[PDB]
Amino acid sequence: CPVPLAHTPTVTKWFKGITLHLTATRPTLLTTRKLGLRADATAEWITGTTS
Amino acid sequence: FEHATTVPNVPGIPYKALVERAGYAPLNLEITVVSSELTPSTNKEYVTCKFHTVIPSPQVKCCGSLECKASSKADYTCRVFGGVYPFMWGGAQCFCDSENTQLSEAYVEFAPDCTIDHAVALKVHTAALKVGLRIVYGNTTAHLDTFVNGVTPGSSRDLKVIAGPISAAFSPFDHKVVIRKGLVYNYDFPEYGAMKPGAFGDIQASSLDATDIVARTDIRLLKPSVKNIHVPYTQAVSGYEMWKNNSGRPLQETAPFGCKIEVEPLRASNCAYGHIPISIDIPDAAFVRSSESPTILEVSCTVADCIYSADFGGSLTLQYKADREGHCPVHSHSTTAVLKEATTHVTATGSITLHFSTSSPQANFIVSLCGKKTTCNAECKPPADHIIGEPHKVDQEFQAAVSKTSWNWLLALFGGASSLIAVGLIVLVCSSMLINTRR
Repeated sequence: CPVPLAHTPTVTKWFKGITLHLTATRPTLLTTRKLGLRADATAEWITGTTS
Repeated sequence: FEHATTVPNVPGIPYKALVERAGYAPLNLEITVVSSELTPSTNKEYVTCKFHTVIPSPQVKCCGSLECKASSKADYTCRVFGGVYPFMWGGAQCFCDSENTQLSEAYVEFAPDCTIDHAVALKVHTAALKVGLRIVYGNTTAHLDTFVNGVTPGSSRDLKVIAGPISAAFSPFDHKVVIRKGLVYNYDFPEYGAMKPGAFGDIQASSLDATDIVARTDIRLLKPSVKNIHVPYTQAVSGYEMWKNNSGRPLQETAPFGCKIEVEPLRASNCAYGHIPISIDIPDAAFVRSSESPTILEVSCTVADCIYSADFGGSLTLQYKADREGHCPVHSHSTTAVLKEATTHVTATGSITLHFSTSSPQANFIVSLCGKKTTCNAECKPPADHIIGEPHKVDQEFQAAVSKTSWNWLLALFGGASSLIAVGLIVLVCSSMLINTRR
């Protein structure tokens, strides 16, 4: 089944941290995890323009 | 002849080592883990999905008793009720005005869609890390696959590669996991037979096609409290679906060390954790005698401007004097630095420029060319970009991360303090000597 690909997130890089600029018209499941010992599992249904 | 080395367990990173075959000219050796395949040991506990309640057509003995006999069906919970006097579309449907006993029946089976919508719970233990290796050494390259148990030789071509055990025991999967549609969730599912009504594991069986279905659903049948024939009943919301609504997110977004979880079989791909001990027997025909290879009489290291970073932000140059042309190996004996290049077609005399990466701002490492050794010493600066698209090609040691200048300042301040306590001892001695010398 085809699924959308919201406009590629414009990443902003800063000291030991990144700012994801986000733009989605419909609920988009942003999920991230740290590759460290702890996974720091994160998931958030992003909507609209945000960061 | 055999060689052995530890290897950082990071996918895609080409680790590099130099094999010093004694009187043979050294040979480059890059160990590259193409992929990793941490396969947990697993067994199917039970299949489960949305239980499809089946209330079979009621049975009626309009003027006599009905047995509430048992049956093997999952949560088979039939009960008998009197005075039913049920009406069908055609009208009354019983022999008697009063003594009409009615048997109501209910049981559950897997819904038809369960063939896809099912999930399987599995206990998992003692996961063994499999790995794909690509080995390049000298003019020869080879690719291999090996279970990193430290026992099995996943030999291929001529490389007698043996690997493991893992420097750290790890598995992303906890001992209880559930697989669904290729997704997987760590979850303390209830044991087989432990069906709880309204929670995950509502209905269970060893196979989805099996008739050997066991279930607990709190199914209860009420009196046919209406003139139209019916079999009113209630039950707990399919615990499986209730779970789905609140399952938590899958391990693909929760497994640590970046390992990408995959199914069929349940396994963890590209895990990045600890280090891998590696030993490699290589056929001596792959090397050459030191007199056949070139060798360098004189060499020196001058480091260009360099950046300590995950990428090859450092660059160095070496002047060399050699007996003849040929491909000398080049490598960094120091653990905190790795060269991008691994071979150089050395001329009789000239210089080479090499790219390297380092995690220590002090570019203080010993480079080697054709086995000769040369010390490099430079101050690398931090990169201008905070984040890059590549993992660090080298780890860092805090003892090595102290800069030559910061290290000098620290040792100078503690040197001062230590000199003041030394002066303390000096004067505590001389104060005794002042008395004892002129008593």
